[PDB]
Amino acid sequence: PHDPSFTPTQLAARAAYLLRGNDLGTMTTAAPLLYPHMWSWDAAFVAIGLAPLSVERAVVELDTLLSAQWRNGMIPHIVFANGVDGYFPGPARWATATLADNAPRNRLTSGITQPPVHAIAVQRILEHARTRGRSTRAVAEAFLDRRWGDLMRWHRWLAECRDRNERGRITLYHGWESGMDNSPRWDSAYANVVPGKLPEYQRADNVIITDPSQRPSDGEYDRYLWLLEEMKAVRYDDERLPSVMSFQVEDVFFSAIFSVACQVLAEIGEDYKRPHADVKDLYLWAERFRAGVVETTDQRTGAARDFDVLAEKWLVTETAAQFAPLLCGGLPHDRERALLKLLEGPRFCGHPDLKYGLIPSTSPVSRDFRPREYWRGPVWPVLTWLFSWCFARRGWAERARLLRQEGLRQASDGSFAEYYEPFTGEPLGSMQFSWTAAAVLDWLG
Amino acid sequence: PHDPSFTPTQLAARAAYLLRGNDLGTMTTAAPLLYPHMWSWDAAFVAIGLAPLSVERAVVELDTLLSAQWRNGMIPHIVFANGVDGYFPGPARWATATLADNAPRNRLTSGITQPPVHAIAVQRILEHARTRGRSTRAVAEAFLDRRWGDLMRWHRWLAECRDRNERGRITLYHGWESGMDNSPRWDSAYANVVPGKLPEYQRADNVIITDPSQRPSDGEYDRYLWLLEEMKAVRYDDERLPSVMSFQVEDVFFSAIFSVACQVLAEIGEDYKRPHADVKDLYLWAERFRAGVVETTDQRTGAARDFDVLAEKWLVTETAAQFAPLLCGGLPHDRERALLKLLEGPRFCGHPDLKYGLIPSTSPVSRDFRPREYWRGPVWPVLTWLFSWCFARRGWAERARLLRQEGLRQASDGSFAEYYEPFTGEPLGSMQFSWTAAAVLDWLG
Amino acid sequence: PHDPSFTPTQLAARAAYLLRGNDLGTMTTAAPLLYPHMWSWDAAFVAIGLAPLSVERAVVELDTLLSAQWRNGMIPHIVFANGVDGYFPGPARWATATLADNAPRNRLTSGITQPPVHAIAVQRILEHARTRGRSTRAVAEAFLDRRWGDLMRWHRWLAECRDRNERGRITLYHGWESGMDNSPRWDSAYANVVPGKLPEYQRADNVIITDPSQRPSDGEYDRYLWLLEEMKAVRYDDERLPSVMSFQVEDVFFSAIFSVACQVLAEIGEDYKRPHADVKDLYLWAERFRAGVVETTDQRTGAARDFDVLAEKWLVTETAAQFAPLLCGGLPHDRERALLKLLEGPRFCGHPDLKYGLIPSTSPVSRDFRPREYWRGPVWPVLTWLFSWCFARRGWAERARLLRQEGLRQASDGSFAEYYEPFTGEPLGSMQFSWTAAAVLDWLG
Amino acid sequence: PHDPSFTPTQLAARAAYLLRGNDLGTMTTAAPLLYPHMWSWDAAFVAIGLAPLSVERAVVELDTLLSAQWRNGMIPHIVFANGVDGYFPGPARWATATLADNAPRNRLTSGITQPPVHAIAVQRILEHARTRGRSTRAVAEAFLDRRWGDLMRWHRWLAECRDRNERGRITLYHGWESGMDNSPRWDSAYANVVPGKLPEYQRADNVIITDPSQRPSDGEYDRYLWLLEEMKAVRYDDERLPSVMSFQVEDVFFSAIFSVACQVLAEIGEDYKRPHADVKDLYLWAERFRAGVVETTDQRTGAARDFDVLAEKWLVTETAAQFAPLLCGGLPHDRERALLKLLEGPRFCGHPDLKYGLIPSTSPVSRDFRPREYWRGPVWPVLTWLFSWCFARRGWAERARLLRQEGLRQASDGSFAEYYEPFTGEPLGSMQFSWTAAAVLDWLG
Repeated sequence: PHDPSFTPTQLAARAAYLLRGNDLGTMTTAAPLLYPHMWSWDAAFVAIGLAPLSVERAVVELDTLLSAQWRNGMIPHIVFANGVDGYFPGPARWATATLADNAPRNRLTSGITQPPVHAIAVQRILEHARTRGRSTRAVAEAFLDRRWGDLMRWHRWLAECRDRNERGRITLYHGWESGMDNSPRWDSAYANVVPGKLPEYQRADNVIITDPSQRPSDGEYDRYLWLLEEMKAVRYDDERLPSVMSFQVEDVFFSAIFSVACQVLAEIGEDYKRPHADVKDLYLWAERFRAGVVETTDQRTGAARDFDVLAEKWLVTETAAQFAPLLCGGLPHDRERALLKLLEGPRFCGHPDLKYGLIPSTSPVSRDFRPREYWRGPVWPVLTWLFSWCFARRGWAERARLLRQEGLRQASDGSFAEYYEPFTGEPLGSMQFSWTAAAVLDWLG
Repeated sequence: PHDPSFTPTQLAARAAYLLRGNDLGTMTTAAPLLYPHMWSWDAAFVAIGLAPLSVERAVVELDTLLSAQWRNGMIPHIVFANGVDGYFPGPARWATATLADNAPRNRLTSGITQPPVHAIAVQRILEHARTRGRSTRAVAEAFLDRRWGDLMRWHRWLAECRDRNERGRITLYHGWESGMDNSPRWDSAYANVVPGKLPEYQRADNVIITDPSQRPSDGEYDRYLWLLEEMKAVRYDDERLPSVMSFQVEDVFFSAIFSVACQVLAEIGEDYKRPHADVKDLYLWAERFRAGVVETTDQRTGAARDFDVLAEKWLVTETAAQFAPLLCGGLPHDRERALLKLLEGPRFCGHPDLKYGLIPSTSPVSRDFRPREYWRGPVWPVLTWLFSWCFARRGWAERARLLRQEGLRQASDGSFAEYYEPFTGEPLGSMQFSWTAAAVLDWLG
Repeated sequence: PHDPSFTPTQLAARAAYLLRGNDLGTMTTAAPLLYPHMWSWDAAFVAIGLAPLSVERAVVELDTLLSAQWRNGMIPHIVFANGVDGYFPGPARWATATLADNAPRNRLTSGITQPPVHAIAVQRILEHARTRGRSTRAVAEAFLDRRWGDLMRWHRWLAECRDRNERGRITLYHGWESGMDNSPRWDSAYANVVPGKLPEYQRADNVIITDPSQRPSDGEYDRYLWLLEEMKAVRYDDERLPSVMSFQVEDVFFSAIFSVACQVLAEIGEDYKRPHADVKDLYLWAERFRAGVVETTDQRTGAARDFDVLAEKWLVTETAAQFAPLLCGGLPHDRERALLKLLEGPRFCGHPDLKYGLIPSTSPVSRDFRPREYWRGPVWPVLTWLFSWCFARRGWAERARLLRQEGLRQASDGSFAEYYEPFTGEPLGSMQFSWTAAAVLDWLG
Repeated sequence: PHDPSFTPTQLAARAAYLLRGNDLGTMTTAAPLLYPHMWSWDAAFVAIGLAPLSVERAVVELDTLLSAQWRNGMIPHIVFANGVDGYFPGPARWATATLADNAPRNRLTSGITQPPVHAIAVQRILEHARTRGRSTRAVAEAFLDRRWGDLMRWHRWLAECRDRNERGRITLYHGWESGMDNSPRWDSAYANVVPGKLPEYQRADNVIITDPSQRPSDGEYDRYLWLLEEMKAVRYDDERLPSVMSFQVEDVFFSAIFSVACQVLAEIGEDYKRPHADVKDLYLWAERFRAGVVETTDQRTGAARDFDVLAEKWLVTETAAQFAPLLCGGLPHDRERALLKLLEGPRFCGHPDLKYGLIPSTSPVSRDFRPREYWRGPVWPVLTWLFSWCFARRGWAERARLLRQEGLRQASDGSFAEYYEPFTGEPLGSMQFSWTAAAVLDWLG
């Protein structure tokens, strides 16, 4: 053609057609072949993408995910669909069914967690539900009665078992838990992970995604799998992990999300007359983690830093996670204006060569930047959506609209890619990525 | 709410979400519970609804339908999905696998046909394909190489076995073959069908659709099932049906569709360098049936009449089938202007009480009109789409746009109903009707 | 016939067509016949309306208004179009040309003021300009250079001459300064306005709007025109009005708008490197007037109260001005929930008879309510846009969107009415109202 | 920066803003500076542009034009705005006021004609009026009553005084009458135009458009202005022009437009019960001019040829005027397929360097092609709209839609240019061109 792009109605139709095609029945895979199981924070966004189409089916997505919740509250980052292959590491390597005392009985799950965006999904379902009338409000509200206690247990587990010293920051024991697997953020902590006798394995992800420049390297995967052996050797016991894991970092992006989530959950809890003590705790957590995020920021730029617990040192990198405090609030006026100038300037959204005015995962002027390699440079619709929605919540209506408009424009070819090359716009990663389709549907409300 | 309607992007998304949810794998049911199998002219419209979403999946819908084609060319009106129940009459009553010499080996089908809209689906797939670039044009074009000969056999069977005297009109042996089961069109022919020893049966359609005023009556169903016994007793042999069937009528609406279809197939055949003899025959048929439709029309109003072969009399009724000549062309200038005035006036689209300016299936001032009862009055999106698309083909751009706009407005509540009450807009029939969702997607291109 | 509403592009086109049709060259009349001159806060919304069409002409609109600013900083509420009559009271009745020491010389203006929404217009122009490229950005930055000093003198005149005791609320000397001429808010205050020898006059407004139920009474105009005589007798001198004016009320809605306008101007001042002393003054007024608004609020509902300076009494009425604190923030979390609940509940937006989910000027359950009568009941697009824009600034993205979407639906008949009957939707006041067209252009984008 | 294009509602608003900005009161200038008067076929498109905005003002536009009609029926191609200069040749140079027996008295006009697109404007007004209700319908029906006799005298003057031998083609006495002033179509004819003692002059057009590559040469203007002297020497007398004019060509594009215009007027005449004798005349001219167009056509491609009356020779050029028969129909099926194939192929719309799938005025492979130079290459929104509307009338719904969609994409930069560089998209000619704005308003609806 002369134009290979789609109209907004065509695009919304194709996006809904992808989400239904990735539906197994009660769960939606993050991707048809690359990720043929339910991932934790993908399921939350799939629920957002489904809320315009069927509030009852979006409630089901979350229902299915909470039924995989561990006995201590942890929401695992993968719920394995029964009998599916083609993804490594599968439940055999995790062995949580055998080893994890808190693992659920009805499901096969991984042994690590992922950021708590689930409250954001609940509010979007609620907002759609209130525009659809009496029968549909009842479905969302019944969900709240079924799962409020389980949402609380999820937030309580993060606040108490992953913030053991009440520092207002979430501790991670695997890079995978950040959702940003190979981010330059973790390079200096992964450098101190020394794999021992690691059992033989073959990769699956790079049989599907065959370009080596779009996925993590083989050395990187050996370390991801070694941390798994460490957790296994201790039967996934929370009390014992701090003493054995050779990867312990406080994730500032994860912490900022949790702050926002607690605040969102707190407001839902007020709107629907939930136990006062739960609401007060949620507000408590929301402020502790807001303050924890702010304690990491550079005094001049506002840029948030992660923290290496084993090294006892701030990790200074130039990735989009520096902008964590923009999501949760709490910076002094002057510092937040400096942080926004960093975001809008030539190190990020204002880099002269970007095809779209979107946020690259790593700054193109960082020595660590790689235009194609997963989290080392590419632009992700997941970050566009999250930043856009959080900005609207801060009251930055025009900034949020600009992100939403550039995201829709990048997505308008219908690739629904996992991520995009920052300079050429080339769709990279998995195509048919549920999460990208869900961003599009939410942006086209 | 204050407004229970959807935006165009929301509506297109919901429509695509319905079509994918009604997908069994290779076939799409006409409706989730009411019609849990593939119907012949529904599959053609589903292919149109799918062409914006996936040209390859729309090709598959047609591929699946032609694989059910009989050995003489007849496309049957139902392809039964294997192991499905909840629809009567199912393959056990038809018994075509046992009795029909021309029945296909790989499928269970009914023993009657349905209007040949399939060429229209092929052109829409082609038009979408040419806007999507080189790989997707190849998929549509390979379809044409696979199935051109089977499309020809389909049109050839209608022209030769259902127009045995070359009168330019299609003969039907069941009301179901018209697609308008209980239309007042057939009342005076059904009155001369006298059921004999008809084996016991229970209805399914009215266990699903429980309001008696939306479906045909019990007396009506006994006659539909009796004609089935007549066809069975003669093993569905084309040569023997004229001598035994107690229902034989020439369908003018069906004939007009066939004329249009031949013309559309002829033009495709020219564009893609198909055998010259096939194209010349298609143009031949297109003009024979155009002329056959025109031979039925009232000299003053242009209204087309059906013909009772057994009675040897014109059937004069006031339903939307009178407007058949508007679809295929061929009327003298003055007669077509009179036919359009009938369509736009108070007997149809201009009736003062219509909620939308759409075409009711039966004129609200006919003695036969029933606002709720299937084809005896309700407004159907299927007719809106067909009339709208045929009008655009005649060059009546503004008329086609007005139909398309009123149809989109009626559909904007998201019911995707089979048909709508003409006065209140109440959604009737099956909800989640594939065909209504496909009209919406095509209208929102 | 079936649906007298316009598509979004038809509506946007008709809105722009209206705004250009009300342009006299360098000023835009607020309405073709009823208000055939430039009104102050109307002109700010016209500028907002023009920013998507022409940044240059939107700057011109503000430049024209600021060229009429008084020498002490006041922006007068009417700038009269040269040689234009048909509005009363016209320049001859105000006599500011001959009496007022501070009046401008190139221009004929009124002698009172109106809410400082101008900072919001400037912000929207700048946001539009930033999306349009370098030439267009230069135009808006040059406007800032030309007018920043004038915008300051405007805010400083309000902060020092209308808040003479640093109470953080703006004192009005005329109901007209509030923009809600006949609101129930002022009835207690007006009843203590006893006119003496008031020079004869004939109204012009009810010659154009002849329905008496849509305009203020003859008795009300007598008090409006008498307040002019009191200011005239003292030559519009600021120092003397507190001694002679029979009408002195602190306006909490005006005050909240000023709080927001100061914060908006202060942030503009920071992004474009205006003098630090000005930015500091602007932040200090933002906070004082936020606090001054909150100090009026009802301890159970959070509803803001106006104050009668002469009687030293709080004015307790049931109008849209109660929601002032939602615009500028500042309420404790719990009272703000209560206030939103009053907004959304059965006394305002959730009232069961309302055609649209919009804010009535006066509550429909108030003894003071009148569905047709100006600010005593009707729904104003004016209020919708302001609340929608301010809610988005608060971070209430979904609330802002529901207001915007109901506004567009009420406007979709293309009447562009000054105000609308809350129960029936009937358009009231002047048609072709510039402000309504501007709101639509801004919402549609 | 990243994307200088406008959304559909922003674009529709800017188009309406432009059209109102070019309104002088009762006439709309074709462009602000370049064409500061009313041009005949421009004014018909402006009327089309205004019908969605105000049926009343669109009627006024046509009424103003028809008030300048000559006494023999000719509609002159320029109606001069009183006291306006800056265009040459102005009223003083034409001298129709003093020389022309048939010129109007209330008005100053040119002395030549232009294509009869007026019937199409009338049709679009009527279609808009029918959707707007009774008051608006009355306005358009009253226009018909007022002007039907004038529209007839217009078509009759063309049919009898410009087709003096009933050949079914319109004779032009000036290239300007064709609306394609410097098209290669006329170069052979112009080379036999030898000017004598031609009174001195200074061009105005290239003072506004100073780039010489976008306008006709000084040599061409000398021939244009000399043809004026030849008509002046004979006082614009129709009977005498055939004897004295050095330029006499039958214009096949003009003729096809007339064929369509007659058919459109004849159908208007039937729907509104105009005199049967007029309707009959209109149908008879529709057919004669259809046949006269077809008689010129190339036997292999179907391409229409203009005819040089003086030299008795067919003019064979490679311009968009070759596709005249597609507008009015009439070609045998096989030659029309060939003609569409030439339109869609590599010499016109399918040329590989074209930025948009639009029709260049001259084929890019022609020796005559010039990408910047007026009608010698550039793409005209004028042509797009006319072909798109006529294709839809032919029943070519998808072809019409692809033209419309490429037109909108080229217009989406908001330049509203007179014509566009075919390879780069650069806007050329006058910006703010009324006709371009009108096309956009009509396409967007």
